[PDB]
Amino acid sequence: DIQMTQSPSTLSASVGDRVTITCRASQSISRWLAWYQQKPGKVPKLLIYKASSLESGVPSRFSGSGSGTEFTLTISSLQPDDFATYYCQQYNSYSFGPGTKVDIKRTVAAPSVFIFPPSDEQLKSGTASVVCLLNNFYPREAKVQWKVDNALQSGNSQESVTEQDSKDSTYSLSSTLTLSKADYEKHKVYACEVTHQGLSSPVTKSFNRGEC
Amino acid sequence: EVQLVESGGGLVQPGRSLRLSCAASGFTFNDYAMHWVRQAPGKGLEWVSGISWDSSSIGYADSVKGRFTISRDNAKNSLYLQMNSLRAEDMALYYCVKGRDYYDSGGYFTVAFDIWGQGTMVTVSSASTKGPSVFPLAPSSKSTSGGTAALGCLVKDYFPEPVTVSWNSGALTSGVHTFPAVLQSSGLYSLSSVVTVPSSSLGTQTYICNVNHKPSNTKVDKKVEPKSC
Repeated sequence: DIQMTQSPSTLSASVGDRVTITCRASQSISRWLAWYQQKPGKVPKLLIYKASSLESGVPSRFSGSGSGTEFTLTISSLQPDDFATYYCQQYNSYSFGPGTKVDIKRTVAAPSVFIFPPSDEQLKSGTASVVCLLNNFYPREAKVQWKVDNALQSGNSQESVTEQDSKDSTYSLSSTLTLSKADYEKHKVYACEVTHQGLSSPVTKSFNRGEC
Repeated sequence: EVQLVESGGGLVQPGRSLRLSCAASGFTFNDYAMHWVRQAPGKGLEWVSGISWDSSSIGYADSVKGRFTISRDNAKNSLYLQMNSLRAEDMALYYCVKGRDYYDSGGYFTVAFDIWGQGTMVTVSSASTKGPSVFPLAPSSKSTSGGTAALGCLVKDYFPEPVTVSWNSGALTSGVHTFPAVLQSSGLYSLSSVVTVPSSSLGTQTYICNVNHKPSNTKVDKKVEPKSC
């Protein structure tokens, strides 16, 4: 049934640029494609339908053209209020395409890594969380790896990312490592190794059990 | 005005069932194909169902046939969705949507979903409501580190969302970043709110984090203070 996909997945742009987003649909969809703008915590808003026709009140700077298997959406002037995700949906079978999130382009800033041991309060409860914070950076792609002793490289973590900040437009990230109290005190160096393109070697923040 | 408001959402255990109501107003309900689109948290839109003006053509998202039934009642002017054998993949915000179905060439076509609803959350879990455990992430990492000293609060092992966190009874707002909650390996949620304060100043000031988890009637204020390293 129709499979619809989008390029780019993501986009950095700055206010003024004309950007273009693409929507490909594996079987002719003819004209029957539409486009939605969504900002997190708001409802989807129909921008174009019947491949070209804008709704009432959409600003003339959005447009659409396409023909049956390839469909495109252009903003001529990005204004600081079109940074959101855009989705396309086809109307033979109502499958939406994956989305395209646009973010505000900005200079690289390499994050500041801060690491936090288990509190002894948490440890009474019989478990241990080690938090590593990468604070304030751009671009969004920056990886984190965990090591506990020599190098036991650990696979069992959860990262979470804030939205692009409204003043500086960086992102921050967390990675919690969770061990029970028994494997925690059965190890000694604990390391958070950050890689981000604005760093020329990867930073390792580390700490040793007991002697904090 | 012309409004589509829905109801029926809430917590539910896996395997069990919900029926979802949407009641529209401010348009001649009769004439429009109505539909439901859900959106899973941090994922995108997924079209679930739709039904003709007089219920003669009905469709389902291929991942839902056999469990969801859509049905319309034009006299009451409401759409409903009966959901069954609810697994974890149905956890989402459901939206009630109205087709600008008015079109005709070979066929009479729903070209756009133009009026949308606000949502009802459907949360399928087997966890019980639990308030958090709040632990310090104590300021330092050097004592200071890379300047302005990170410091924060881990708000751990609660259900359901949301939980509010502010620093310093509402007046500390800058540098504060509160991360999206993450749902853990089996169960509950975990979240951190953190701050960079000027290292300088640590030893003078108090940092308190206020976390209120209303589904369990939990208000904890945990003063963060440094250990020594």
